[PDB]
Amino acid sequence: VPLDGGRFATSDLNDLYRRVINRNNRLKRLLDLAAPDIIVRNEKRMLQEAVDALLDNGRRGRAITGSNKRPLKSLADMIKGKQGRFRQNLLGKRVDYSGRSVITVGPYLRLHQCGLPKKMALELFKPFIYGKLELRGLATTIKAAKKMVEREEAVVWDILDEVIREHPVLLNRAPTLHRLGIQAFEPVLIEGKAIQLHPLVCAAYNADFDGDQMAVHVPLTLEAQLEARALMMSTNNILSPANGEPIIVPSQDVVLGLYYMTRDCVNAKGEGMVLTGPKEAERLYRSGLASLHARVKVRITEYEKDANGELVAKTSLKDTTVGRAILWMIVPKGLPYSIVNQALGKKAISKMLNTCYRILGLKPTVIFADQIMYTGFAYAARSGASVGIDDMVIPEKKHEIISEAEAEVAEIQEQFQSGLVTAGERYNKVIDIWAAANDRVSKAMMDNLQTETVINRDGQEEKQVSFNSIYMMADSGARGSAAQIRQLAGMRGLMAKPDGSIIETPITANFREGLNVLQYFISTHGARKGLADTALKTANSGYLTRRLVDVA
Amino acid sequence: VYSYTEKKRIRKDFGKRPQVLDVPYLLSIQLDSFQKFIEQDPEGQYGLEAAFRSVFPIQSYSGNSELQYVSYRLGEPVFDVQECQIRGVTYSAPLRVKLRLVIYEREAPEGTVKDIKEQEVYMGEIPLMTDNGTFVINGTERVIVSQLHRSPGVFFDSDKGKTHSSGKVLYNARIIPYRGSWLDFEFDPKDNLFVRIDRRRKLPATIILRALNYTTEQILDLFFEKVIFEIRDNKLQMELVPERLRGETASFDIEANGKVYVEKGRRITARHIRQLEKDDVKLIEVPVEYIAGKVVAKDYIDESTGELICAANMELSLDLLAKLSQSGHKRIETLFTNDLDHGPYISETLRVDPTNDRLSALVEIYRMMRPGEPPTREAAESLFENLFFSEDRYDLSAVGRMKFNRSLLREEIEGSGILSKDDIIDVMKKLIDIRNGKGEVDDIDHLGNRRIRSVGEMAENQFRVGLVRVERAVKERLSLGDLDTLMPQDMINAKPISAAVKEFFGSSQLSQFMDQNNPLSEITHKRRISALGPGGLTRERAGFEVRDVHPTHYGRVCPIETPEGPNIGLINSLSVYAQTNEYGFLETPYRKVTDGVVTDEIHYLSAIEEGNYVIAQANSNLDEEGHFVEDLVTCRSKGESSLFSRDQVDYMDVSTQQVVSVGASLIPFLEHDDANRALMGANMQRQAVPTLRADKPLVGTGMERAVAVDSGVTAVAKRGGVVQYVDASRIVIKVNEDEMYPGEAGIDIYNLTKYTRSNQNTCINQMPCVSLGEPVERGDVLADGPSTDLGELALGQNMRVAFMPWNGYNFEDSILVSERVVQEDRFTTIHIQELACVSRDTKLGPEEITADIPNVGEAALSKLDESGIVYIGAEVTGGDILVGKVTPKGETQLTPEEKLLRAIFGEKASDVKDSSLRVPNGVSGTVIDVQVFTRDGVEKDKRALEIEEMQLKQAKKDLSEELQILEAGLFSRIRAVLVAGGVEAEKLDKLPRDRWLELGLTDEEKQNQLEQLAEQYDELKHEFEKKLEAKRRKITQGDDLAPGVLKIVKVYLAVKRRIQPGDKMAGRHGNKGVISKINPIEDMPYDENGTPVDIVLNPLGVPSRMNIGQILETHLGMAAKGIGDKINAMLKQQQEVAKLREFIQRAYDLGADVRQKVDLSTFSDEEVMRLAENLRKGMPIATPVFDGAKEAEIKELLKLGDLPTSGQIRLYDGRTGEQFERPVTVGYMYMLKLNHLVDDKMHARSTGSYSLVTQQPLGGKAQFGGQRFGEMEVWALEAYGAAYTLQEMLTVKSDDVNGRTKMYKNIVDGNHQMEPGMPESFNVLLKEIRSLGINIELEDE
Amino acid sequence: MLQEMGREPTPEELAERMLMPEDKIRKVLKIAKEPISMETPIGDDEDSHLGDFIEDTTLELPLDSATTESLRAATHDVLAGLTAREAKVLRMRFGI
Ligand SMILES: [Mg+2]
Repeated sequence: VPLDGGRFATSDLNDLYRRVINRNNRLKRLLDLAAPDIIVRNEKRMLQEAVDALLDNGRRGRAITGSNKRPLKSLADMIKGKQGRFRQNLLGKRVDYSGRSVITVGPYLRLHQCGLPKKMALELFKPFIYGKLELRGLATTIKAAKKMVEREEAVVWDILDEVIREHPVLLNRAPTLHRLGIQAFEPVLIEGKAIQLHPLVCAAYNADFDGDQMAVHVPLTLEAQLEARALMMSTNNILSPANGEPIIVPSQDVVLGLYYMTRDCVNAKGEGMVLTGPKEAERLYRSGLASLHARVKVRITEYEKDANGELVAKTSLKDTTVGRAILWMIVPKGLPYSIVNQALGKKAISKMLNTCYRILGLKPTVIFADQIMYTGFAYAARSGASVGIDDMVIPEKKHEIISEAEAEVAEIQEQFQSGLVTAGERYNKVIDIWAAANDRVSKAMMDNLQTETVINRDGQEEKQVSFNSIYMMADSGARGSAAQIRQLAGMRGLMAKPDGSIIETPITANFREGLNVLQYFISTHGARKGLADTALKTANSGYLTRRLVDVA
Repeated sequence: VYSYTEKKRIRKDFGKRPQVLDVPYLLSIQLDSFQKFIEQDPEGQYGLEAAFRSVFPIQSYSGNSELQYVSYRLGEPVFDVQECQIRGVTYSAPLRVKLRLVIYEREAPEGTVKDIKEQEVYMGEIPLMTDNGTFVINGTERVIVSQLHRSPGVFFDSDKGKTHSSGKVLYNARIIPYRGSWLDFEFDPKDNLFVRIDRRRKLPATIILRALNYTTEQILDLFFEKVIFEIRDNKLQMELVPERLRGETASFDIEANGKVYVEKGRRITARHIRQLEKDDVKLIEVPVEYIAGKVVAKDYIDESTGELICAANMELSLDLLAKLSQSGHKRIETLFTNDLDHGPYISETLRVDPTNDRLSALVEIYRMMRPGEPPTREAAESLFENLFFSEDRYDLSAVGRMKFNRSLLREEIEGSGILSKDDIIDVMKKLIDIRNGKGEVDDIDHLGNRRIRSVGEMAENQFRVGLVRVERAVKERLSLGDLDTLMPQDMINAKPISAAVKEFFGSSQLSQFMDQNNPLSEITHKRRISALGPGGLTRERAGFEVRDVHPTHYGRVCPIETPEGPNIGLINSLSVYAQTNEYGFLETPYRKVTDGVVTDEIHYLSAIEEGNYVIAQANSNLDEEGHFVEDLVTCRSKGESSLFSRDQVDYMDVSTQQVVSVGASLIPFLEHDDANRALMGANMQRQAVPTLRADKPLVGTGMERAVAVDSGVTAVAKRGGVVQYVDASRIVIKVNEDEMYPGEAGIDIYNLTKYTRSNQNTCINQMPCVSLGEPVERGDVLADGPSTDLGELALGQNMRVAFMPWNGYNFEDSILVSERVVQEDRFTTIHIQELACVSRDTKLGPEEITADIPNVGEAALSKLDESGIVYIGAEVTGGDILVGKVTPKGETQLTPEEKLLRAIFGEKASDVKDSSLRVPNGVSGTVIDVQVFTRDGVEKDKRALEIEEMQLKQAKKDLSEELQILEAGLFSRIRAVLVAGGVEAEKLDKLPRDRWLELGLTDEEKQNQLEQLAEQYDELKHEFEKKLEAKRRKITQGDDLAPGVLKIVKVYLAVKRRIQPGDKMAGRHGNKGVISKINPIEDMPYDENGTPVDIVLNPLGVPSRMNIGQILETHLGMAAKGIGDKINAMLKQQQEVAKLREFIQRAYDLGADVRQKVDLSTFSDEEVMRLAENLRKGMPIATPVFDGAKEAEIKELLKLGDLPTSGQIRLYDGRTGEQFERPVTVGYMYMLKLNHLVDDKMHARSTGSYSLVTQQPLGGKAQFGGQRFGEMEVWALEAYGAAYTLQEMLTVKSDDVNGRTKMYKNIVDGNHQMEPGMPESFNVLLKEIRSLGINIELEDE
Repeated sequence: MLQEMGREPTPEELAERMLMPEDKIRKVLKIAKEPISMETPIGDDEDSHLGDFIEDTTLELPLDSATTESLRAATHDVLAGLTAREAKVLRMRFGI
């Protein structure tokens, strides 16, 4: 083919064919001319070699290189590899009617919606728009329709709004590890250039909003639209196919909000009032007359599903808090009150959703999941939870533990030079000592942190779980864990040399105190080892799953 | 004590340690290297001199003619750097070499009096390095990264079984030359020794020895120890060396003929050996049973007959012993085969060895190296010699020789490049020693074994390759033709040498586009050391071992800055203070400790040398210019850290920074960050995009001044003086008389680069920061680069953050920003791009650049010139025409309906296309300039020649200053001489300057000097004239172009890019995010006083990611802005100077034990007021890494500014007015805007262009392509039941041709049906398989 | 000529030395070059090849196909409204 610059671009098969033809013609010439036998033997070998290089290059030992430096690519090369026909153009291929962009959180969406930029939508649905511009008579011919669209007249936007309605689109994020990586959503047109994704579906996609991108595809035929709506729609995928457990699982901010709203506290505003149901609880809290944590007595009516599915109503006077009463207004009728009446963590919320599913069905759980998300965001924001540096408390007796362990190790090392202790004995003893010291420090830190608040209960003192923000993030299961907090406030611990051996002296400092040069250099070993492990482990995972998919 | 750019704004730092070394010049690693390549060194063999002296003189075959080397020289480059960039041509210099051809005489033996013909030869182009460390290749800035490769020498490694039940440890030794083939020895699992040449195939290891003309007896001699048996007419007696008996169960009793020593059954002890040793036992009458088992050394012939009774290396037998006795041999030299402490490996290899003599051994090697050829004598001889012992085919560079000798525990350092036979035998010796358990195995990752190549050395290597390629042709031509008529420049072809050099610079893997995001990326790119590249390790070959952090990296390479993904650990950055010794191994500085006192002598220690000593730590508490405070110190030795006494220390680290690189040294509170996030932060700083208005960091570390100055992107005063005139584009400066050179006038001109385009399409612009009349000293900043504030690095801008959850708009790493940030034009960037329209001449006719373009209404042609080019400054949007070009169209036969249509309406339908250049869709900007390039023969349009006229005007304008500044100096010398032969104080001054030459004094030497000066003025005139004519000729002459290209037009388009949801922002501590929403000002949370927060971040990102740098930085930033607000309030009350002085000074000396003492009293009132003006925006603070500002100091600083010491505030909700129930953290954090913009990333496609052979849509946003529906996605749809969407994705959307066009025409009609077909890719497959001669075809039904 | 002048020769000077007209030299210079392989790796990483980068020119656009069909239909409708003999004459003349 002619390149624009006047040059020509050619495939390699042209070259291989040319030399086969050349050798063949010259062999015919030689035989016609009655040559000596060594010459014709030479020609016969070279012809055979040319054919071999045509059919499969390099298998005959030495690959014929092109003009440049590199071997010519032959027919078998066009079939075989990862980049041959079979895997690259037949089993998976590039596609029309598709787009791609950065993702962003939209918290106002319902579980079956996704925000689609106006420009992407205008481009993807081009021919549909041409068709309905012609239908209404607004454009005589297709070329007029083009000019109408490229100048973006208002009727174009009205037509587009009428087109996308009820039309699902397919959202994909690579790598597509499991069948939940592709899901169908109903679009809502937005301005801007980023796709807005519902918060709850991030877990399935394994997506985080720090620069990821997703691809959008458009189903065209009626059958494609229907099976996007029936098989693939996001409200149809709430349980995982690997194990039976749900995948719509509220997470970081939702869990923090629900935890903060539900938890109870000592005497704070409004002890021992008696309330006519949750509505009064909300009216009290939002007027500033009571706190979310007050321990109050509220009148509550549960429903309970009968033998034949009837809902019997039961009314009673329960002991609860303002926060739990307010939360109860969301819960669909059919569930017991006992679900809400304890300080909810992550497990509790997931179990709440599972119960609602296996009792009531699908539609109530979808609506319930949304309302949980909305309430969790709202009250997490109203809590105003933050993170300062004073929030990472350090035990008052850390240095005592460290000094005792140091002196004891010093004496065991002094005892070594008496010859009473071999190398293995000393090494094992020192490691055991430092492990014990680490455990003591960690336990003291948790004791000081977890249940440290002393409150007057209208009189003398009382002891309750603390409202420290990092502890909240620990208990609620929002984001923290015990080990992370240990690193923030206890000791960072023991480290390992590049490969196996565990270094003798541990790191006694923590991130609030700050490491020194040598300790930082020590930790870098493990950091890089883990990071390289993940980087080079992804490929093995992929190859394994490919083999498994092909067998079965 | 402070320079003026410092008294403008002193940044308070909290560092406690006193610094000894200054941070060295950062780019030296580049510059120094290249200098060695060009520096004209007489004896020091570096670069061009070394290469020439290596090849030349080149001897002809007959020895009668030879070509001789004299010297070389670098010509002046024809084009300057700016011209090279605008013309797209390499910046280079011509290399000119003096050669001498000498022709001998046949008759006389060496009569060299026939012909000596000497002349200069042009021998290629050499690219030059700009003074910043970069090359300009084809008009683009390229950087060549240093390479880290395994040094030549010997390495003794082991692969311990790694697959065996035995788990045997297998030892091997490698010899690696600088240039040449590999030699490898190893053990077989059966303790046999084998050789590989160039990793082809094993041979038994003794063949190398035999090829070296060694007789079997001689081999057994040099390896093994000899044992002596006397025979006395009946007696078998052995000469005894006592310790030879160690470690053996007793066989019989051994009496030394006087008294029993070893009884049968007694285990032989050290006491027995000692008894033997003192008893001086020599000869033992051993039983005849003993020698049954040993091996004979020499060839024992029968002296009576001369026949081999037993030759070397056969196990002895009783009857053989008898025959030796009867033959008359009293002496028997058997072999010393004492188990594991000594080993019988050589003997066993000899027994397996098939070859017998030298010649058979050479034949064996020859048929191993070149299988299938007859092994003649001469061929084998020549092969072996050229293989390992020939000067031009093997080289252990002096580095390799030194490393070799020092691995072998030799004395000398310098030696021949070729391997002697002693070298091979010694390597074998040491390998065997390791096998028996004496020596140790080398560690291949040691930075004592890995060495770095810089650009000078690679370029020198490639030039040598080119020179050798010339050698062949020169030497053959010297032999055949007649030697009389020809001259040397006819013999040499320049093309191959320049071919090699330019191929290296342009196409190598180590020549890379330079990153011009900002100064930091530039510096950190010029300083990486890469393990990949030619002659180096590759991706798949790299295991886990080479990729980790070795204990010797301390202070040589950074541990926490390296890419993620596949290249982790393979690319890594040079640390701060590190440099390279003359061999090429990294080394780092240390303070020498004399007898307890820490001195100030700096010694640079290498990798292998470091482990010998005991090195203290950087933060060990020193005591008042003396010895250590503590009795016991923390140190490291032999790779292990432990505790030591004062007396045992030898060295101390220079500073706390010397571990980390530059990019990591810029992070404020590094010592509180988990390493995983520090790595990310270091990698992410390099991607920041420089915004409209530079803003200093309120929390820095003090390395910013050095980075900004050394990156070369500012304009730094060269010799100092007083500013005489400042413009937006120029600074002219009068020099102080002290450093005014005695010939010239003291005026320096600095021209500033304004609004040029970088590699990443950002804006480069310099702004003057000096003001007219100000005094400046040497080395301080006059202009600010792209992303530098008043002398300092300023990558991003610093914002009010609150740490709290909004209504789920910052869910996972998302960021919520206020509308104020958009209003203030913070984070607004400027992007410059090229657009080019090329007009060629086609076979039907030449295309042309015209404004007369078919099918276009005047609305579009509004913005075009008369000639069809855009007006400068016209604002364009997507789709507009930038230059009108039409191409001659062929003949177009249309279907009947167009015949009818044209007949109805009378359309002429002219024969010409519309190929004009238009703005890409979406882009919207302003045209800042246009450039036109015309071929030599083509006439110049109107537009092009008015551009030329404008350029002439500019050139004449500029050249006049250059003329005047030179007349001024010449007249200064004239007035300095004319007053010395008679002072005329005011007379000459008042009379005109010019007519001083028409005046003359007494006919002394004064008159002669006045005349000879007058003949300087006449050729200053000719300077002006020739230079002006050079400029006239350059811009009038037609540019050379590609063949077939008539003319080129380039349009530069400038786009102002604003922030919007979707963009990526980040801080310095590894925290990322995408803007999620832009709130109105009312909705943002607000303070007690009503000031709203600018950015809201999520708390849940700190505890688990575990980087606490964020929070400490936020508190310290709050404190710094607090002091700023005190200063501002004090200034708004319209003055009180003593109070400003007092408050500022107490703020400056707040710290606990800081080293920085700022005496404010010496400042005059005006400088104090100016300093207050600059601090009005906040006190800038500096907390160095690992020497930080600690928490109590932060709280004290907060108290000084009247802020809560806990760092948290009562914060209200801007939307309902209700207070948030808990205090929240508020403060200033330094945010960055990265180069991943949502504008560049959005893309959509309905239908477009399709590929050629496969017929699928193309890929990529440039080609308007579609997204790939890979294999995994297909599995996903398989996992549902979605068969119909699948069949859609496979047929009517990409390959099914008839299918896809039919379905378009359907969905236009509102039908929505498929009608599928057969993908073209499968038909292509089917034809490919049929072409293999395999019949595959579809069975019908 | 390059080693004599110390730089590359302009086509005019080269034409002077070969005693041939300038256009002939220019024509030879453009003819000389040899075609480039479709498998040359254009991406720095050896994943993408020149071949994937080239577009097919022969195909028409679905837009223009639909336009042509619409044009034919419209012309048929307009012609049908005309007089029978006039309509058949116009069809017969232009080969519609
Ligand atoms: Mg992510």
